[PDB]
Amino acid sequence: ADIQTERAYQKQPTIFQNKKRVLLGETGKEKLPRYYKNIGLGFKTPKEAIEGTYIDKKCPFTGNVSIRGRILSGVVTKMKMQRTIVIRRDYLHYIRKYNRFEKRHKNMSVHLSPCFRDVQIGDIVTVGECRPLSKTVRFNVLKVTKAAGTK
Amino acid sequence: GISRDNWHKRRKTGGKRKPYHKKRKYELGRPAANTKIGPRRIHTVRVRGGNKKYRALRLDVGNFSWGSECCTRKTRIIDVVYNASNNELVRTKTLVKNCIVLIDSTPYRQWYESHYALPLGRKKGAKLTPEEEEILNKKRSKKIQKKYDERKKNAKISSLLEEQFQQGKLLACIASRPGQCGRADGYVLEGKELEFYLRKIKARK
Amino acid sequence: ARGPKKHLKRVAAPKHWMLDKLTGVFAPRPSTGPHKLRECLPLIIFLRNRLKYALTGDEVKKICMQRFIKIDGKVRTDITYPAGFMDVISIDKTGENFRLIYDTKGRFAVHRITPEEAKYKLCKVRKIFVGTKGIPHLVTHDARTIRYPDPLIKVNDTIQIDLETGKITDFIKFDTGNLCMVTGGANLGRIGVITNRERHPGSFDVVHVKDANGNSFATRLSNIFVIGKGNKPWISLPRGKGIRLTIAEERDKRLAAKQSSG
RNA sequence: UACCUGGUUGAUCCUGCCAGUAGCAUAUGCUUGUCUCAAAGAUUAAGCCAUGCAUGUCUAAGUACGCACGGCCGGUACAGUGAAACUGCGAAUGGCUCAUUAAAUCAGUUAUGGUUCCUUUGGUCGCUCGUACUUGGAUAACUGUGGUAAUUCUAGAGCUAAUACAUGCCGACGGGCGCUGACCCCCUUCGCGGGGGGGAUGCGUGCAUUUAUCAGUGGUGACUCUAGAUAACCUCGGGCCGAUCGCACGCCCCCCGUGGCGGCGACGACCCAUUCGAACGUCUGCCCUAUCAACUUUCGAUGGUAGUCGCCGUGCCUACCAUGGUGACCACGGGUGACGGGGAAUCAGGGUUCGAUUCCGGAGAGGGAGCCUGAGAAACGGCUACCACAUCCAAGGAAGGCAGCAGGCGCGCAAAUU
RNA sequence: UAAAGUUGCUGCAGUUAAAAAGCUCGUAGUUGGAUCUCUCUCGGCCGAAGCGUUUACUUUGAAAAAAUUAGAGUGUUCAAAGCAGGCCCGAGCCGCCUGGAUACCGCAGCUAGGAAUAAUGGAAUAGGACCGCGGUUCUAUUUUGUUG
RNA sequence: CGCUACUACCGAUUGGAUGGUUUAGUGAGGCCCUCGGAUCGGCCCCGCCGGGGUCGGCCCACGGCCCUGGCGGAGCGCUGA
Ligand SMILES: [Mg+2]
Ligand SMILES: [Mg+2]
Ligand SMILES: [Mg+2]
Ligand SMILES: [Mg+2]
Ligand SMILES: [Mg+2]
Ligand SMILES: [Mg+2]
Ligand SMILES: [Mg+2]
Ligand SMILES: [Mg+2]
Ligand SMILES: [Mg+2]
Ligand SMILES: [Mg+2]
Ligand SMILES: [Mg+2]
Ligand SMILES: [Mg+2]
Ligand SMILES: [Mg+2]
Ligand SMILES: [Mg+2]
Ligand SMILES: [Mg+2]
Ligand SMILES: [Mg+2]
Ligand SMILES: [Mg+2]
Ligand SMILES: [Mg+2]
Ligand SMILES: [Mg+2]
Ligand SMILES: [Mg+2]
Ligand SMILES: [Mg+2]
Ligand SMILES: [Mg+2]
Ligand SMILES: [Mg+2]
Ligand SMILES: [Mg+2]
Ligand SMILES: [Mg+2]
Ligand SMILES: [Mg+2]
Ligand SMILES: [Mg+2]
Ligand SMILES: [Mg+2]
Ligand SMILES: [Mg+2]
Ligand SMILES: [Mg+2]
Ligand SMILES: [Mg+2]
Ligand SMILES: [Mg+2]
Ligand SMILES: [Mg+2]
Ligand SMILES: [Mg+2]
Ligand SMILES: [Mg+2]
Ligand SMILES: [Mg+2]
Ligand SMILES: [Mg+2]
Ligand SMILES: [Mg+2]
Ligand SMILES: [Mg+2]
Ligand SMILES: [Mg+2]
Ligand SMILES: [Mg+2]
Ligand SMILES: [Mg+2]
Ligand SMILES: [Mg+2]
Ligand SMILES: [Mg+2]
Ligand SMILES: [Mg+2]
Ligand SMILES: [Mg+2]
Ligand SMILES: [Mg+2]
Ligand SMILES: [Mg+2]
Ligand SMILES: [Mg+2]
Ligand SMILES: [Mg+2]
Ligand SMILES: [Mg+2]
Ligand SMILES: [Mg+2]
Ligand SMILES: [Mg+2]
Repeated sequence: ADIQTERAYQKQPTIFQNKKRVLLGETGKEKLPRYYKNIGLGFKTPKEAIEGTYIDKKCPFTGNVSIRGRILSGVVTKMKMQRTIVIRRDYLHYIRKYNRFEKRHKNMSVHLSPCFRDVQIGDIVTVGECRPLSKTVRFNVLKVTKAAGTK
Repeated sequence: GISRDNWHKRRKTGGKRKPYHKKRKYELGRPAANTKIGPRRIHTVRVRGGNKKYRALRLDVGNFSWGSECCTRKTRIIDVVYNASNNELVRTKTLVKNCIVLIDSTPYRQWYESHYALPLGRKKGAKLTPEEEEILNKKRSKKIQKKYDERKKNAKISSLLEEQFQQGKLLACIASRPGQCGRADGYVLEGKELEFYLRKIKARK
Repeated sequence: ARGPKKHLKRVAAPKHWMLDKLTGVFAPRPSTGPHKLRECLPLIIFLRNRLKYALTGDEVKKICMQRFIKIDGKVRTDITYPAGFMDVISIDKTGENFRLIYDTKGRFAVHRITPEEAKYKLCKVRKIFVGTKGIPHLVTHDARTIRYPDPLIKVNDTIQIDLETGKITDFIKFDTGNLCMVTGGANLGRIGVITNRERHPGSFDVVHVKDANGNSFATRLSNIFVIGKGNKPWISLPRGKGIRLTIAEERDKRLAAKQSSG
């Protein structure tokens, strides 16, 4: 109902949901078994991913992606695209001649899974590298930590 | 010719880039294989590394699987009814991956009647042929009849599939890419997905 | 380029071949084989530069085409054949046997061995995988694939192979307290005992080694080759036991040798 | 070697430049006895080229009835050397130049768990239950007949080979295992019924390929990994499962045969592993310019879903959707007498300038574009067109690419032997 | 290129020699006052696991093409160079000995200690820490010699 | 203000010029798809030359059933390239 919003049927490819059963087991509950995996590197699977019902092939926990490479951090700056946000990474570049530094920044478009909700602008996000998901997206959100002003 | 490179695209900022090399062999592309329905016609393509790609231009049969019964059979393809990507593909009857098609039901009915020994797809008029009568009403011993009666406990099919069997055609979804491997393989639609696609087809009309 | 490269500039050759600059423009590009291009020793270099048997490249070919040289018990006529670590070279005409072992300077040394020792070699387990029909397969550092290995053998272990039949005789497990040699990096050619292993998920592991004299160093996990169990190696060692001397004590040893000469 | 000197005033102390001083690299002038090294048509013209050369290759081991030579038997297939030609491989390396190119190239650092890979090395190669003591038709070289002013142009006719092109068995082969299963027994039951076995007859079967389902040997930080099971499929432009060659030749039988067996190699081949790579990605890093302040999105700009194409991941492309994406931390645009680094000159300590140029990457072959073959090329000492030049001609046609080595013209202050 | 402390980060000037906006507000940028002296469990004291509120900094370690530069050895007759060479011979007719080091390689990315300096963090509507005690709902493994 | 010369600026106007972009309209050539079929074969139908078996009336003659080598003519018969 709410999940089915596209012209094509949204399904989890590795789950077979047409297994026939007796009439007694049909009355109990129509609860599809969820597919999820541990991504490794000490990151825990959010409870909303295990208990959720969303369909996302690019989700690091319930989708077909692999996390390998560099693990980076950023601050959420824009949330206006579908399932992907823009974060900003700030740093200092050293100039040898003057023995000083200058402030520089980069912008990253990263994929945000539906399992992460209540994400606001200005909170810290830990992302991991994966295969290119689109023209400009190469990283996926792995952890979200709130800002210092959380009450 | 047809190139699928990345350096002809604008940058993320929006500015255009000047290329630094011309088109390369490994960046080539080829015209689409618009697979229709008809007598089999397949052309082979020599691809990178010396391998082959089977470019199916016309197909009429393929093996589809009834997942709930785990019954895979080779059946002819009749018509294309729905296509999620574009409706122009339905009008031209193009066979692509994930398209919804109509297939014959006879081999599945034969397997069902040979397994559970129950009527399926038959009209209420009860007209019969002696071959089917001896298929269903064969004389079996005590042990074999005991197995068949036990199998008759689980012999139950949803109303949608039964109606499709009465119509003589089933709805299936193609899972293989005909333009790459040269064959049209898939699975029989059933369950919530069947209801979703039935609703989509009805709303399209 | 439009394809594979077939030449090798002499100045771009590996520096452990000790080639001179003014002899020519090119260096022998190693053929494809069990060992990598940057981690092997071509047959011609060993045959004319190390042993001084031949003066030119033509004489190396004249020696090789008489089927005199054997590598791991098999006759090789290729003069650019890549010969690598822990390989056995046999010359039956002169009755000589050699084993390619790094010295403390990180160069392959002319190390003569007993003909009894020339019957086996040590290999490092690189890969373990189950193939068709549920048959285990083991892949070593020198491209050898062996079927039905011992179930206790895992990666980073050492196996002893009999060169005649190519079958495992025994093995050494990768555990702390064993004897190992470094096969790459800054500590190449050093021999010691493993102290501890640091595990970094998603990255390279670091292993610490301590030599006989008590000097400690560290390397990556891929650069370590287990030679013997405990303090006893399973192969013969070169003149230097794997202990790297400093420049000051090398000078002291050289001066002492000069004083005692004459 | 952490360095200064002359010049503005009637005379003085300053600011401040001009000039003076020493390296380095291009040219030029005068001069020049002996020896060791040694750069050298980059700057203007990536302007144009006469001529010659620069890529070809045979072992005992694919094909010899050329006496072209050659030793013996003389039907007693083929002694040996071997031109030519068919077949196989290489020709995608090397050499040259720096025109284009400003997050592009490139450098360090990571990834392919998102791909392909000639060859070398190792592993598999009776694992399939269904004429073979060796099957078929042609083509060169050769012998003869020709056409055109002209080319590394070729046409007809007569012969003959394969590791070229095709086609196809036996054997292992006794069975085993999954389903179908007439019938036959053995227990309990008074009996129905409840059980436990055996089974003829049928279909399928091995590794690769495509799809669906089930369970959970070995491994990773993490698989939708590897391995296993089940139901089928398996492309005529067709995956494998040997109709190939050489050298030494021997043991066995109720035997002299259809005689059976056997050792080293060479070649080939489906699929794994390895080697040489290649190709797409991650993070950081580049010269001047605001008299360039907003740019991108009609013709994809940012993201989502499903597909097509591709060797793979992806707006690479398509359809339907959301309104996104970048920018004083300098976006976008412009210029560069800009290929990038390893490096070079000068230097107390900082720093300034250069790097066309022998090493590592990139690009190009007059300018564009499109392709064949091949493992690998958008190849140019390969092909096909257009644009600009340009050679021979009997006017009908044919043939072109020195930024490869010499050499020639032109250009210039500026650079060597056909 | 140095001289040029005449492009001044080290390290220049701005009353009269060239020079500080007519004055004020103000975003971005830059800068910013004192203060605060390893851990349970599970396994064989160590092993696993969480560490650290995190950084910046400094000191280690690993990976980092050669060639050049710096630099060790070596009578190319010296030197620029090169990576070579040396020793006894009654002749070794199995000739012997020895080198082809090392240092440096910016920034960014890995690794392990330090805890001064400089950023940042917590308990204030207490739905804050620590030790316990009752009530309810949802699923997995094992034990009742096996099987439902 | 009157002499003597140079550089740099405007600006009646249109030339010799090239180079770089694009709007529209054509568009060589390769590649892909759908057609097409000059021509070259193989299989059937006859005929006469030739070799293996067998069957029949049989005595060194001639037919039947298969194979087998060539040759000549049909079928818009079939099929492959
Ligand atoms: Mg400084
Ligand atoms: Mg270019
Ligand atoms: Mg080249
Ligand atoms: Mg070679
Ligand atoms: Mg005066
Ligand atoms: Mg001066
Ligand atoms: Mg003289
Ligand atoms: Mg020139
Ligand atoms: Mg030039
Ligand atoms: Mg030059
Ligand atoms: Mg040449
Ligand atoms: Mg040839
Ligand atoms: Mg080739
Ligand atoms: Mg040359
Ligand atoms: Mg790089
Ligand atoms: Mg890939
Ligand atoms: Mg290979
Ligand atoms: Mg002919
Ligand atoms: Mg062939
Ligand atoms: Mg599997
Ligand atoms: Mg997609
Ligand atoms: Mg998309
Ligand atoms: Mg430059
Ligand atoms: Mg340029
Ligand atoms: Mg200095
Ligand atoms: Mg100075
Ligand atoms: Mg340079
Ligand atoms: Mg350069
Ligand atoms: Mg230039
Ligand atoms: Mg090119
Ligand atoms: Mg050229
Ligand atoms: Mg030219
Ligand atoms: Mg051209
Ligand atoms: Mg090839
Ligand atoms: Mg070209
Ligand atoms: Mg040329
Ligand atoms: Mg070339
Ligand atoms: Mg020339
Ligand atoms: Mg020429
Ligand atoms: Mg000159
Ligand atoms: Mg001249
Ligand atoms: Mg200066
Ligand atoms: Mg100074
Ligand atoms: Mg000045
Ligand atoms: Mg000072
Ligand atoms: Mg001043
Ligand atoms: Mg003033
Ligand atoms: Mg004032
Ligand atoms: Mg402010
Ligand atoms: Mg303070
Ligand atoms: Mg380096
Ligand atoms: Mg270096
Ligand atoms: Mg066309």
